[PDB]
Amino acid sequence: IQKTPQIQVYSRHPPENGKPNILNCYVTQFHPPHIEIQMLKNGKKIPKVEMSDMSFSKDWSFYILAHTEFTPTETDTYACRVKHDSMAEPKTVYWDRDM
Amino acid sequence: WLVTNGSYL
Amino acid sequence: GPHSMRYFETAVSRPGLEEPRYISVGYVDNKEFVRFDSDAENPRYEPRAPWMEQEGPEYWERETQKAKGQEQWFRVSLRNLLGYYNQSAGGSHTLQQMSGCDLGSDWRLLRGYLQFAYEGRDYIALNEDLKTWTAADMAAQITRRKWEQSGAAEHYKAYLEGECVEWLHRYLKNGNATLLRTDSPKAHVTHHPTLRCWALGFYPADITLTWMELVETRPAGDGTFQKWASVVVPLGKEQNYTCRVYHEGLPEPLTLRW
Repeated sequence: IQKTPQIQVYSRHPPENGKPNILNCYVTQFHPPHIEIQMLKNGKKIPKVEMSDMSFSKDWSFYILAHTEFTPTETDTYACRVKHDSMAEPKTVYWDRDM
Repeated sequence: WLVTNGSYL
Repeated sequence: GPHSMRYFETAVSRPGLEEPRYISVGYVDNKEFVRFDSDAENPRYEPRAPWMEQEGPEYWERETQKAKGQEQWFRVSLRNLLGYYNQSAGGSHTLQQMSGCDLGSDWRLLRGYLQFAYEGRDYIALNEDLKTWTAADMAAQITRRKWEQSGAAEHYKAYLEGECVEWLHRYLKNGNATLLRTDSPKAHVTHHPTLRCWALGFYPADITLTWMELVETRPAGDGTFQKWASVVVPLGKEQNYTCRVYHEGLPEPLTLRW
């Protein structure tokens, strides 16, 4: 059977408005390994998003880290979008900048 | 150093 | 203290294709030092740690050829599991393996590990005696009978008391400096409408934050990690709690408040 992904979305460095940073979508605890991840800005997909290399954990579930550069502002919203067979439809996760 | 598997499953 | 080496292998069958995807990852003390992935145009075993570039060409050629042999081994074993479980090759299936060894405080072999999972669930595992197998279900019992008849356990026990300990001793000598490193976390506290303690930039991942909600430890991408833990304060009472962070990189545990 299949394990549904858990998702965290966060910057590598504490966000400053206007300062170049990196957005992380950290996806864990899932199975089967095949998964599709996207990054969104004001509802719009970001190209070039780099996947990490995939690993799995002691309990056998898979994980992976997607990251793309970004420049936070006071207004734009950011989010991560995960498609996986354990879910009848993809899951989107807003980027909260103090989470 | 990677182990080499024996008999197949 | 102890030390360990592990290899995490993954094969995924691809419908209508002969070759599954095969990924193999090495770990010394839970830190990735090598990786192979059949997805590359010219797949080759590769160092993931600075200290692994001390090894010469025969090493990487040999590990590469071994990995192609393991890709074939998983392709066979996948075909067999379709029969044990009466599945169709039209579907994608997943086989995983964990192998390696833990050295005790005396650097002698403490425990060997060899275990397999199918569809992400335990299938068969070599026991602590490196002699007997534990099978997870009726299908794995087929494999266990097979491996008893073939004496496969001996092959593995030889590797585990063999090459595993040797090469681990050498990976420890090579990786010494890097592997002992600790980056101390940098911490601070934020207020919300709820106070939050941030530990950022720390390695290794083991850390304790104590004031409450908390998030699983997360990679920053840069070789360090992050965590936070928070409370809901009584909105008028400030300095509602003190935040302590204990991590083996800190000269002393930190203490913070908003």
